[PDB]
Amino acid sequence: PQITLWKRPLVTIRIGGQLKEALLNTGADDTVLEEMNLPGKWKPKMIGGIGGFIKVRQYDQIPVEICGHKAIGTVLVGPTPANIIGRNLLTQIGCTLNF
Amino acid sequence: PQITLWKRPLVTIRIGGQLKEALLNTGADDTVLEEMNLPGKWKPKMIGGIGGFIKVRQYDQIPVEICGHKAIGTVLVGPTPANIIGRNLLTQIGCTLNF
Amino acid sequence: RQVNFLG
Repeated sequence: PQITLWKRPLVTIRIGGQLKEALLNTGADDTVLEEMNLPGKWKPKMIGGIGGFIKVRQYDQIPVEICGHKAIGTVLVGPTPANIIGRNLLTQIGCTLNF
Repeated sequence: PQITLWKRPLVTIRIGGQLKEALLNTGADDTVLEEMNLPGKWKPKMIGGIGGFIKVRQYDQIPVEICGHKAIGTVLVGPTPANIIGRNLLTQIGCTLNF
Repeated sequence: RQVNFLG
């Protein structure tokens, strides 16, 4: 699709059989979802937040369907204001910025 | 142009005589820069993201040149860890997400 | 309001 930016670019994703709304975020290196339980091993990780580093859980090689487009990659889980799809998965689905 | 997302979508912007490197950020409602005297009245504001909030100054109707496109709108100034172009100006230059 | 930068 083509998504304009007059409103937040929120889309439906599917992850672990669950549907969630998430924000397509070109200003995010990584994908960060709100607290939820995910598959298997995870690595404690720190990501640089406002005012300092925030603790997240890092899950590698997780399938995520974004508007029906398949990605498989790293998903962080932690205290985010919104489910955020970052560039690590936007690139997988062929997402570009255009003007 | 088309900007892929393999790397951070960083561009040099211009406000008056000043250059800044800034990130095209579809996950930001607003545009925020650090280290900027700007003309005119301003009001305090608090803006949030991963990690929490920062205090900024809100200046209205500020011209920002972005890749030869002239945006005019609200620019927030404060201790952001990255200079950011948000949806308020991305819309004006006709920027969309496409996949 | 939300500026969701993330490094």
